[PDB]
Amino acid sequence: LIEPYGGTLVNLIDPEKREALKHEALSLPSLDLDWQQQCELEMLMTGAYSPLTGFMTRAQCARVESAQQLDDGSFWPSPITLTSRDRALADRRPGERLALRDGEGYMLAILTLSDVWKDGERWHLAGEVEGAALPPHPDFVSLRATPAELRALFVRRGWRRIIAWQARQPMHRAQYEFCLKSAIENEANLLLHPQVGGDITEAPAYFGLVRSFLAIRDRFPAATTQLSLLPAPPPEASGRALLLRAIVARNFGCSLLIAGGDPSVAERAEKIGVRLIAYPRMVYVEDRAEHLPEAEAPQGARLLTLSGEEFQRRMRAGLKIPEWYSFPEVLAELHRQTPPRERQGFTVFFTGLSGAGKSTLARALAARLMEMGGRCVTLLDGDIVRRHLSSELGFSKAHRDVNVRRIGFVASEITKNRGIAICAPIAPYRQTRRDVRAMIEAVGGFVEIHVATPIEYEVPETPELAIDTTGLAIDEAVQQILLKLEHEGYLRL
Amino acid sequence: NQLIEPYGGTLVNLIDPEKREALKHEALSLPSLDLDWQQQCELEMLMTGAYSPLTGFMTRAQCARVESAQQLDDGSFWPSPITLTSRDRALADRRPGERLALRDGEGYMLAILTLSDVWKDGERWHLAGEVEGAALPPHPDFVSLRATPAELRALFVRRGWRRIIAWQARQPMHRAQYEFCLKSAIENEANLLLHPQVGGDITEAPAYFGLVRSFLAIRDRFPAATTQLSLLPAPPPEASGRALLLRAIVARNFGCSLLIADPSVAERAEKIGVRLIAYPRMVYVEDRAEHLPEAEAPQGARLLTLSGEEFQRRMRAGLKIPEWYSFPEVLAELHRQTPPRERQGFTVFFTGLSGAGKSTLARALAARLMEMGGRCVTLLDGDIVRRHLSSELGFSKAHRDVNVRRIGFVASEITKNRGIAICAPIAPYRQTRRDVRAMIEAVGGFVEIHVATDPYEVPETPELAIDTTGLAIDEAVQQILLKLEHEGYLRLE
Amino acid sequence: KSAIENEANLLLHPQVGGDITEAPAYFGLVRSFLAIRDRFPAATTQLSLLPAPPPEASGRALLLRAIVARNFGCSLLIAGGDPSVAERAEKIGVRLIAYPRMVYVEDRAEHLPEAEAPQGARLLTLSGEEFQRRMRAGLKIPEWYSFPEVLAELHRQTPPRERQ
Repeated sequence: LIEPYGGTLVNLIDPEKREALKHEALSLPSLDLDWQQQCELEMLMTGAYSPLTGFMTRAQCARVESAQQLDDGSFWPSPITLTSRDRALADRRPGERLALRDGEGYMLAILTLSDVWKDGERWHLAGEVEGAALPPHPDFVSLRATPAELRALFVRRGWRRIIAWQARQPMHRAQYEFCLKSAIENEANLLLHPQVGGDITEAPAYFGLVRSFLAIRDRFPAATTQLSLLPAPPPEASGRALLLRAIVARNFGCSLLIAGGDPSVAERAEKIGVRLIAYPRMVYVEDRAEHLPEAEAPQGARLLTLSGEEFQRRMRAGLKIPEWYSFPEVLAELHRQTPPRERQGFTVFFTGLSGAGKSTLARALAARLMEMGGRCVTLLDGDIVRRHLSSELGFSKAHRDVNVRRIGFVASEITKNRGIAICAPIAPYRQTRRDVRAMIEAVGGFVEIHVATPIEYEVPETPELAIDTTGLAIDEAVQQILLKLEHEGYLRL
Repeated sequence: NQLIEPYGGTLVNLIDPEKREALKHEALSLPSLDLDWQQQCELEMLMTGAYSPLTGFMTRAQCARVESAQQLDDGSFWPSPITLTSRDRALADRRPGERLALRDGEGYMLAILTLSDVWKDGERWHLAGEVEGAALPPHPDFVSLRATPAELRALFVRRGWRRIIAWQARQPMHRAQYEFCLKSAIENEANLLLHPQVGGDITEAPAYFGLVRSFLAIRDRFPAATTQLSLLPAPPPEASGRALLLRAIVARNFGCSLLIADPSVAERAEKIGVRLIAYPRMVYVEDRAEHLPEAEAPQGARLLTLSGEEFQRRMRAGLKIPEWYSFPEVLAELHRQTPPRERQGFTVFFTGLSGAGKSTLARALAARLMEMGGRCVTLLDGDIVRRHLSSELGFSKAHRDVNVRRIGFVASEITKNRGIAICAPIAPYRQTRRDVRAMIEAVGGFVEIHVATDPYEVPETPELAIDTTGLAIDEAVQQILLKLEHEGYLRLE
Repeated sequence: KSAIENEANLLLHPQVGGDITEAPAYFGLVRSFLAIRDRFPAATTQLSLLPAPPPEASGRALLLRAIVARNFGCSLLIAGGDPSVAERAEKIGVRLIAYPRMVYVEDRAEHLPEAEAPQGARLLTLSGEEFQRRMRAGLKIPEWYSFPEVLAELHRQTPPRERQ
């Protein structure tokens, strides 16, 4: 079992000293970390970065970017540093002790300041760290191991040589099949170690990632495979990031690392004692009914592939996915997370002047869409919106802007949750619409309809539909927009 | 036989397109009444011939004379007062002779009423007089399925139909009603008209959509050459004999000579020319693999039934529904409309004093619930609610009590749409917390959790009351996952 | 329902004691629990093994199990398959609830303790002497008796004569 980097596993959390620090801190200045820094903190506090034992100092940081060493001259690929943009850090200085805490003022550790500087919008901090508590993680308690916890697990399991796969996205049949043979080929056990860092409201995407792993885990040999979470954001790809991950891989117990989705890095890496194998172009080889690395496929066999730009496409569109691409379970899960247009939520946003046949159109369009079922329709317009959402706003510039975003917000929740929301507020500023559209476009479908001809300030320069022509009965206009939705893909059988 | 002719002898039509432009013009210069959704139904029924010979709303004398001798001025038979109401103060100073513009809820003009009589009863105003129609209530939805008595009669005539049983459904049809219609039709050598009552508003009472959809779902189980589906624009009445006699009259005006629903009304009914057959207790007779009226079942055969109380219950709980009871399609459809608790939306509403523990619990509870997928979770608490819901709100008696409802509203939309909403605002008034609970309980699941660990007001009836004071977050969180698990709202693979 | 009724989490704690060659029957027991575990609420249920032979039934054995239940963390114990014992037990701080005659109540599509079933409802049962019989013989098992997974597992362990 490959022993920790530096030789011994760091642990910045001594319980004794713990009641200790909660104690000393009531009386200190405090920084509220953003979600990614708490990751970094947790990684450090927890030994993922052994031998490190505090955040690096501008000199140490600079010295990494050059010789890639610590003060020992020991090898270290990349700067571990604590940031923030709080304006309460501009008046702090070395020697001072800082309380570190979660976004909700929950106390994690005290930083003893080594160095303090700014570069760009944001502040950097340095110093030894003493930890009281780890970031609270109510979710996936079982699946979350510290490097120490995971190592212990490996030891009960009798494991020793271990390939790790530090996924940043869901796994289908090609990665699955390649992991399987990498593990047989290197006589290794397999650790599925998905990067999981996020927050319950700025970054809640990790939940789906975890769920897509839970979905296919049973496809894996039980005696040979382990699933655990790696609390960190995925890094950006660089030889440098890669070498760090190798290090945290080592600190977790793994002596092999898969990387994929040059001579130097291989070079250093197989130094720090972790062999990293690369992920090749996998092709489905129909003549053999299995995926192979492209270069191992037999001559003139027909090879079969499916791009992501294409997978994603078929998924949005309800198209057929080949049986050899992924498993039914994963597919079913990816569809519970991100539905086909056919089945996803969307808001219909009417814009124009108080030739507010807007309202009349909106009501009629509601009625029609209600014939469908499957998705619930809400009309955000008259009584409803006064009564509940802007019970009393003025007619100020910003008051109306706020309204408008108010409605874009409630709309976004309706659509995030797979409903259809229909809105026709007064909105004259391209910008404020642009924000509403982005808000809801993130979480589902947005269809702007610009009413110009008065179906019987700033022009939308890019609607989905512009009811253009002059004599147009409600019926004809309504139809015209059911035509858009039908063509845009949102309606259903 | 033949096609039963209209009651009174000839089919009323209060809409002369020849006088249509003149009416839309005259109206502009008139006082106007905006009708509620049910009066527009009454108007549409009258305007359209469903109540032939009637040709205007009855007058206090005529109304009184119906409740007595059940006659018109002719002395012809008429079961029940047809009358137009409004709860509009602007009606108190209006008088016979005046002409009134009748309009839908959005000021769309329908007809002018020439006032015969104007009087008040309790909370509402009654109106009387001949009616001249311009337009019918706008109905974007189910255009195909909506026929006027004249349109329907014309249809019947192309279909070559003569003798017709009508079923004026007010609720979905399962195998018993279906099987009994089939035999009533064979037994009376009649064609069958499924005529579900459909009156509501896109918001006021958008329940009819489900009703129609449940009919569309099972229509294919019906013989094509013998069955017709059409909508009957009206609210279901409240069960009476005059009322039942009215429905018989509108059944007659639509073309039907038989009505399923006495029997001294089957007395007056047979009289105006429409035979009304009664719906018996249907039982599933295993010994015959078919439903029979209870009194026709063989003796000592095992009879099988399923109350609505019990159907409902099984549906809300995920329990098995017999196969003789319904059809897969209808079941599937009733489940898309009203899901099992397992799968339906619900808000978790934390209440207590400040009540930072409230917020902490709420966030933890959100994280846990997010492990589950299927339903999306939204935390309506901190930044979120400020930013978009209440950025601008005093601390008034009525500005905190608007903030709360504000959040009950957004929450209701989340849950209506099958999501879970988690809220922990400051709310000290029972009453306001009751209104919120009713608002969301209408559309889904509401679970109050009273965190007990101006002047506050301890909840008198929470679902869960966390008392014990030495509680860790984890223990409390669990304690509420218990409440939810036991209340039925949780599910898993 | 015991767990909802007592506002309690649930611990499935099968007795597992044996040897790999004189007593290898516990493997199947464990496997029949693994088979149906997913039918249980995850946030509310735990499966763990209790290394011991099952005892022989006696008020005395029962009180011991209550004790080991307590030592494991459990404050409630189900017993089933008198006033004294209840008496002592609820002393040592562990409430033991008894396992009643469960009947399948077709009028309600669910099992109820016999005494809670509605009047004149048809009740449905299946003895073990009868289950075991149908299993040896390839006969039909009612859908309301057990789950497909468990059945499938019991058949991988002990096949019909047809197949043994």
